Amino acid sequence: QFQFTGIKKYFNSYTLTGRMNCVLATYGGIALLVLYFKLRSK
Amino acid sequence: KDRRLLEVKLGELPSWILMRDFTPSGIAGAFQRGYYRYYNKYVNVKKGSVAGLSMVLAAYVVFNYCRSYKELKHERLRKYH
Amino acid sequence: LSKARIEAYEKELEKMKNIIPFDQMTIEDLNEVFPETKLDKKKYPYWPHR
Amino acid sequence: VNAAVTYSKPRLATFWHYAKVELVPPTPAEIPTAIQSLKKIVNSAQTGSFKQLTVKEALLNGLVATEVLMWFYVGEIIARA
Amino acid sequence: IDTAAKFIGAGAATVGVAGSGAGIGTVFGSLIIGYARNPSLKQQLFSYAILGFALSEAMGLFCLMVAFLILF
Amino acid sequence: IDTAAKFIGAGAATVGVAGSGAGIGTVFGSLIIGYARNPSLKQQLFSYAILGFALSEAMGLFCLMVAFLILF
Amino acid sequence: QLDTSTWFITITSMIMTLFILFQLKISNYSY
Amino acid sequence: PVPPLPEHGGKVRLGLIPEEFFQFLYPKTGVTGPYV
Amino acid sequence: NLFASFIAPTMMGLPIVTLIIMFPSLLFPTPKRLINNRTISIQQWLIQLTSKQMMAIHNQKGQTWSLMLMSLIMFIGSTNILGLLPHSFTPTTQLSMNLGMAIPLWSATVFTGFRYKTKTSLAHFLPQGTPALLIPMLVIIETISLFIQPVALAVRLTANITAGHLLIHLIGGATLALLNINTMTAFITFTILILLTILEFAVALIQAYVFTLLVSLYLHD
Repeated sequence: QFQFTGIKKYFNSYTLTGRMNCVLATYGGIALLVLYFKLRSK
Repeated sequence: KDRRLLEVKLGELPSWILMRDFTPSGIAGAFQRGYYRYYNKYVNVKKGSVAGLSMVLAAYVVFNYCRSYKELKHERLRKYH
Repeated sequence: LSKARIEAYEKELEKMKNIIPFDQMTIEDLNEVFPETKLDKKKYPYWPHR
Repeated sequence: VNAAVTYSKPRLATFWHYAKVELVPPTPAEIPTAIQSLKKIVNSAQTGSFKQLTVKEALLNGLVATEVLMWFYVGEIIARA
Repeated sequence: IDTAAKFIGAGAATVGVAGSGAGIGTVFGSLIIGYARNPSLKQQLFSYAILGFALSEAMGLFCLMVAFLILF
Repeated sequence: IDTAAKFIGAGAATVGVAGSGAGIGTVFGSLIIGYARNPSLKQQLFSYAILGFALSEAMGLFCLMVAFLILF
Repeated sequence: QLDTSTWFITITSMIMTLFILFQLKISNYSY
Repeated sequence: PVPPLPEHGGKVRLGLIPEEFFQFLYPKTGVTGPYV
Repeated sequence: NLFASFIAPTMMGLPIVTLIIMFPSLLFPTPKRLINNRTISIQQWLIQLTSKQMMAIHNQKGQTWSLMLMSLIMFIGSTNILGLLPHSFTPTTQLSMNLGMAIPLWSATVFTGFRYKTKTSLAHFLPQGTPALLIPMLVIIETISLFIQPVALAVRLTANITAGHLLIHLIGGATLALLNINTMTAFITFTILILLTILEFAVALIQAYVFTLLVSLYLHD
């Protein structure tokens, strides 16, 4: 709403590199899948 | 009527329930009022004291104690009856 | 020319004399009264020219 | 010692007059007064009751009632030894 | 069967605190000699000493966590 | 019994981490006395200290990783 | 105990608070 | 042009309990009522 | 028993980890006037004092990261200090958020370095100067040394706080038990003495966590 314009410069200027959270998401998903498989094996 | 709940008459409680409209102000409005009522009275002064934060910390401690009661009474009890 | 400049200086001195006691002042009004910091150093949390 | 002089002596002079006036078994002469107060309670109990009165007065009455409630708890500790 | 093995493993694992003790002894010992060089800047060297001690403690504290893990 | 052997081996494996504490204590102890001698080259001294602390941590965490792997 | 494979909520909430709330409040400062 | 702040806030006994609670029960409980 | 607080993601009918982790932000009022009360002046003075001591190394590009680092240090420091309360729940205990903190910033630095200074960013693997004739041996040393930074950076934080709380709880249990058998106030003396160190051990961890990232960023900037 009225908060995007406050830090819009930051988001589109310098956090471009820091915006790579894909590695963390993939690692978390893989860990969760492995844990689910282990739990299902029982 | 529209006066404060501590001022409404005992038999006027159903009447003030009809006057409860806009008192939540979409729920968030009541919290908006409540935050500033305390902040502008015990913090936003020329010179405050440690009493500004101690109330909040004690409330946090008591709220935390309320959550763990289940486990404590489960086995931490010393005696019986 | 000198009289015109003198009148302008008198007006400016009168403006300077009338001033809020800085307790009720906000940040913008101080920029109004005197020039102060700007936003030329973009992408900064301080904007002080470092 | 000196702290005892500054507190216990005020305990026996200032706190003594503060409490002994309000904390002492009552004279039997006030029993009819209490009975008249019971009649005051009954008159509202039959009709009127709240009579659209202030919430604050009810809160005062409830708080004093809770103070009265505490003494019965104290008695159990006294008997427990 | 397993209780004895876990207990002896915990007892063996708890010997990792020697390194931290030696390190903290070494750092504070260096501080007193360094201070004696010049009494000025004592707060700065003291800050360095405190940082070093805290870092050594952090590097040596997670040994006991394995002991508590094996115990429970 | 095999699980008991794994537990005791993991418990005895962690004791090698004590080397990290002594090395950390020594490296930091040198920085304070060296700085006190020549309070001019703060930047190079701190860079070398940081390099040493980064390199010295490898062995202890390596041993801890070996213990974690063998236990599980 | 610390590994129960329910890590989605904490990560989401931490990202939200750190990258919105604190930066916005800390930006309104002078020096 | 924000108006000036008040010099003080409220008075608290023991650093945790405000004075308004003491004032509220004064006519009935008395001076030493609430402590009991 | 002991492992009750740690494995307890704010037990309730509906999880409230978000409420617990967002609570610390309600302690930093935002300034709104030229002259303010005492509670915020100290905060801004502290922020100014801390800023000039850490971000005074980077030339121009590192000055952009100033807001992020200050927010990070304030957040971690506020989270750790609030956990000393008798029945609190420190979010930093959980490994999930520690793992979700280290990886993004480390990745940002490492592939920011390659984007602009690829020639020099590739050279940092080989130590500067001539390292005799042992080049292939140390080349594989520093590259594996690269990957261990986030793991240690998370694990030390995940470990030390739990160790401290375990010590406090065990000493409390010990001083409770010895009440029945004989009289010994040495244990409560140990507790009150250790509490000072546990109180002042958090801020050092905050400082180290921030400083290591500062150094890592400055290398590739």
